[PDB]
Amino acid sequence: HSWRHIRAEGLDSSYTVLFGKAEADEIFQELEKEVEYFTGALARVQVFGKWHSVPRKQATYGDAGLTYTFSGLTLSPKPWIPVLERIRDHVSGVTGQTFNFVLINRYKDGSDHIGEHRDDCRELAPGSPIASVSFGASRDFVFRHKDSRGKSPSRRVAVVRLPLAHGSLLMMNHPTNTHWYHSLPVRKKVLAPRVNLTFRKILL
DNA sequence: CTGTCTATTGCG
DNA sequence: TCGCAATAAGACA
Repeated sequence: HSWRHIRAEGLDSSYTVLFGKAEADEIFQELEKEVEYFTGALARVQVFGKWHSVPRKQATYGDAGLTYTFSGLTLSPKPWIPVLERIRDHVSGVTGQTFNFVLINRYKDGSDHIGEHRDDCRELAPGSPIASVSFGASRDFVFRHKDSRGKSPSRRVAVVRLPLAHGSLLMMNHPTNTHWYHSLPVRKKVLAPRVNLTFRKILL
């Protein structure tokens, strides 16, 4: 519980390394063995009026009844499995927060990526934190303020950039997700896979 | 009626 | 290799 605090205007997150190399390797191995990713029609989204396969693999796990929707795609959560419960329980232990849902994004290499968005779901519990736990290759994670994007922005607030390491936890606390977009940009020189888990408190 | 704010490619 | 600008339109609300 030594945390790096990430502060900017309307930005309140914190970052720590939860697990040492050997433990994070074991957890990564088990994630690779056990996680089942969506394919085909459940891996296409619509943005700007055009449909695309997502440039990564995704999976959702959580309590019965929950659903998760973004960009024209609805995902239903698979029942919890031991490796995800273990990570969930550790994260809750260390933060005092609870979660009933996890979105998993796997980036096979640096060309897999995710575009800019806020985690402002309707189904998301108002004011609840999001716990982002990473395994595998380090990848750069980028926060941009809502008012600073476009050719002429309302304001020019500085972008915030963090490398997210193997075994790390990034807590995204209110009001981070009302004011800041985030993304995981392409990093061509990264050749190895990364699995990210974002634990959330969803409304049934 | 008003009026929307979102994955890839094409530059530089 | 990288980050930014440009990118439908109609079914909502």
